Amino acid sequence: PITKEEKQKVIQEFARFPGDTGSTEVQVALLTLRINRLSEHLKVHKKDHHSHRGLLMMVGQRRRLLRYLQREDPERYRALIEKLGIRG
Amino acid sequence: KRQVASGRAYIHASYNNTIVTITDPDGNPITWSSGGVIGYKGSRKGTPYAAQLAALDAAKKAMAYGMQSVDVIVRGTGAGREQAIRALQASGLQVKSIVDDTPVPHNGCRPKKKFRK
Amino acid sequence: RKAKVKATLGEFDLRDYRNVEVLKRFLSETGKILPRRRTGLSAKEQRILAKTIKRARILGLLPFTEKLVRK
Amino acid sequence: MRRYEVNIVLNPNLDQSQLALEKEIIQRALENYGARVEKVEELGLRRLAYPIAKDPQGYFLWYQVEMPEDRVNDLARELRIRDNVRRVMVVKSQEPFLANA
RNA sequence: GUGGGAGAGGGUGGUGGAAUUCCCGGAGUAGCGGUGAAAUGCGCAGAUACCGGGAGGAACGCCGAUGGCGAAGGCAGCCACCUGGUCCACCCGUGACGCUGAGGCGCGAAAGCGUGGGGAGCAAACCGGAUUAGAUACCCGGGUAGUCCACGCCCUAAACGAUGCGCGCUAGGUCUCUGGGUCUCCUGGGGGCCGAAGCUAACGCGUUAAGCGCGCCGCCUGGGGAGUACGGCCGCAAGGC
Ligand SMILES: [Mg+2]
Ligand SMILES: [Mg+2]
Ligand SMILES: [Mg+2]
Ligand SMILES: [Mg+2]
Ligand SMILES: [Mg+2]
Ligand SMILES: [Mg+2]
Ligand SMILES: [Mg+2]
Ligand SMILES: [Mg+2]
Ligand SMILES: [Mg+2]
Ligand SMILES: [Mg+2]
Ligand SMILES: [Mg+2]
Ligand SMILES: [Mg+2]
Ligand SMILES: [Mg+2]
Ligand SMILES: [Mg+2]
Ligand SMILES: [Mg+2]
Ligand SMILES: [Mg+2]
Ligand SMILES: [Mg+2]
Ligand SMILES: [Mg+2]
Ligand SMILES: [Mg+2]
Ligand SMILES: [Mg+2]
Ligand SMILES: [Mg+2]
Ligand SMILES: [Mg+2]
Ligand SMILES: [Mg+2]
Ligand SMILES: [Mg+2]
Ligand SMILES: [Mg+2]
Ligand SMILES: [Mg+2]
Ligand SMILES: [Mg+2]
Ligand SMILES: [Mg+2]
Ligand SMILES: [Mg+2]
Ligand SMILES: [Mg+2]
Ligand SMILES: [Mg+2]
Ligand SMILES: [Mg+2]
Ligand SMILES: [Mg+2]
Ligand SMILES: [Mg+2]
Ligand SMILES: [Mg+2]
Ligand SMILES: [Mg+2]
Ligand SMILES: [Mg+2]
Ligand SMILES: [Mg+2]
Ligand SMILES: [Mg+2]
Ligand SMILES: [Mg+2]
Ligand SMILES: [Mg+2]
Ligand SMILES: [Mg+2]
Ligand SMILES: [Mg+2]
Ligand SMILES: [Mg+2]
Ligand SMILES: [Mg+2]
Ligand SMILES: [Mg+2]
Ligand SMILES: [Mg+2]
Ligand SMILES: [Mg+2]
Ligand SMILES: [Mg+2]
Ligand SMILES: [Mg+2]
Ligand SMILES: [Mg+2]
Ligand SMILES: [Mg+2]
Ligand SMILES: [Mg+2]
Ligand SMILES: [Mg+2]
Ligand SMILES: [Mg+2]
Ligand SMILES: [Mg+2]
Ligand SMILES: [Mg+2]
Ligand SMILES: [Mg+2]
Ligand SMILES: [Mg+2]
Repeated sequence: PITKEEKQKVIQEFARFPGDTGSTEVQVALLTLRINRLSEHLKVHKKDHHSHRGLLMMVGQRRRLLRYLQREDPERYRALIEKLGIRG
Repeated sequence: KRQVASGRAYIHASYNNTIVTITDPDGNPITWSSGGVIGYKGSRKGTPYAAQLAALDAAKKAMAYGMQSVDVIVRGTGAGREQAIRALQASGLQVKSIVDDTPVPHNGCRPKKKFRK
Repeated sequence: RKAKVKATLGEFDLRDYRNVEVLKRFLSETGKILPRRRTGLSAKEQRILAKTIKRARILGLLPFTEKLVRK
Repeated sequence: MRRYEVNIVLNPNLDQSQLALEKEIIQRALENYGARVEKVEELGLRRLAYPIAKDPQGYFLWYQVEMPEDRVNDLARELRIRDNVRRVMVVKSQEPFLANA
């Protein structure tokens, strides 16, 4: 699974400031963590479909958030993307 | 001619026939009987009366082998299993205990169409 | 009206599959696991007790089946 | 690392030398699979509900351990290779859930 | 975000006992089986019943519910691992990032198809025994595909709550699962029954709406002809849209 350790690490990483937990950046980070994870899982276990749905959903949430960021502040969006390496 | 004198009595009782096997304490048969072993042929093999008669045949045939006390074990639910037990009850054989062993699965095998639903 | 298995006990770990003389209290004349009617357990309770019993059986501590005496 | 309980049920006919040897192998395996032993309860022989391996009874070992998860199955695998090992049950440790306390 | 929770949600590997069947052995002997009654069938090459040993496959009794989980299909022995969803408390973080969703893409019971395994029990087709006025069927004895597994197709259904999704609003009572609480009880989230107002052709629905509203999607337009014909798309085919 994903330990509190690793998670806290990715928050501390992407946080806009100290204490920042639920900002778009962070959310996208966490989401991408879970997605790479779940995706690695599905690379094996080609048959676990129910989990795959979860994948789809996580992907969607992430895209919506990215979409928002891009509309709002293209700067921080480009930063976020290049930082996570997502589609670019 | 073992002259056994104490043993087990298995009543296998089905909607169809009743059949009784007397055995030594290690479970090896000595004598046996059934609705068919006596006069009965068709469905008559299953009535409780046939059961009584059969248990009694097994009994007598066993006492000839010199047997005195026996432990009853009852497999299957069928007309007159209770009758066969009752027949041993006083067969002259002392019945030491009765026990119900009826096999039931934890659901292994698909039943015949007759037995499902 | 007989009595319920829970009332007849003090504190006991429902998760302890090693402990027998408590567990066997929850099996019938046969080795069947007793209904809530008889166990007096709650939903969650009963449900935990099941797995407990089962583990116990696999460990060879409690039976899957028993013969029925008299009859 | 996570925290489990390894139950071992082995041959009750075992003499002292052989029993020492099996406990030896068990310890060694536990080590090579990366587990640390927090505590052990050796109950020894006890009367089984149903016969296992033609035997009316069995010798009981219980270990509480902390070990790496991705290992655990192999551990059990290895533990069962022994001809003399009748049952092995590894279980994730849980807290007590009680009633009437 | 933090801290908890319940769960047959999913995938992988392992493992347990009951039973069936078959094989080996012991003991035993005249029948067993089966039906309304029977017969075919099986049995002196020793069956049935009983005891011990073995192989193998498939499904998991009690728990078990009126229960739970899942978007649906669906999911049930136990163990570990991998993994999805979801509920509660705190009210800490972002600051409208929302809803719906043509097409697309994915999932999709059973049966069916392809290749390769597997095959205990069951069992379309089939071979028999009976019943009947005949019996192509209902009952009985056999039995192949199939049922099981891997991978790839198929895309249907009384795929049913015959009730699209989301949010707000409108009496209560009672039982229940699962949280948190100052724990007769209050407060969340599910599952049920009865019922206010209201709705309804009626039957019924009624905070789990079939009420009162707004948003968006799908769909209907008399019964046949017909889910047929033609065309197109998909499919190895059966056939599907
Ligand atoms: Mg008969
Ligand atoms: Mg072994
Ligand atoms: Mg949260
Ligand atoms: Mg959490
Ligand atoms: Mg599950
Ligand atoms: Mg599973
Ligand atoms: Mg498995
Ligand atoms: Mg068996
Ligand atoms: Mg033989
Ligand atoms: Mg008739
Ligand atoms: Mg013959
Ligand atoms: Mg003949
Ligand atoms: Mg001869
Ligand atoms: Mg046997
Ligand atoms: Mg075979
Ligand atoms: Mg076996
Ligand atoms: Mg039930
Ligand atoms: Mg649901
Ligand atoms: Mg294991
Ligand atoms: Mg989880
Ligand atoms: Mg705030
Ligand atoms: Mg602010
Ligand atoms: Mg949607
Ligand atoms: Mg399908
Ligand atoms: Mg299928
Ligand atoms: Mg064909
Ligand atoms: Mg096939
Ligand atoms: Mg073959
Ligand atoms: Mg058959
Ligand atoms: Mg016929
Ligand atoms: Mg006909
Ligand atoms: Mg016919
Ligand atoms: Mg008929
Ligand atoms: Mg047939
Ligand atoms: Mg074929
Ligand atoms: Mg409809
Ligand atoms: Mg819709
Ligand atoms: Mg939504
Ligand atoms: Mg509470
Ligand atoms: Mg409610
Ligand atoms: Mg409630
Ligand atoms: Mg209610
Ligand atoms: Mg009214
Ligand atoms: Mg009215
Ligand atoms: Mg109502
Ligand atoms: Mg309300
Ligand atoms: Mg209406
Ligand atoms: Mg309507
Ligand atoms: Mg409306
Ligand atoms: Mg019109
Ligand atoms: Mg018309
Ligand atoms: Mg059609
Ligand atoms: Mg045309
Ligand atoms: Mg056409
Ligand atoms: Mg295609
Ligand atoms: Mg073509
Ligand atoms: Mg068709
Ligand atoms: Mg369609
Ligand atoms: Mg359609």
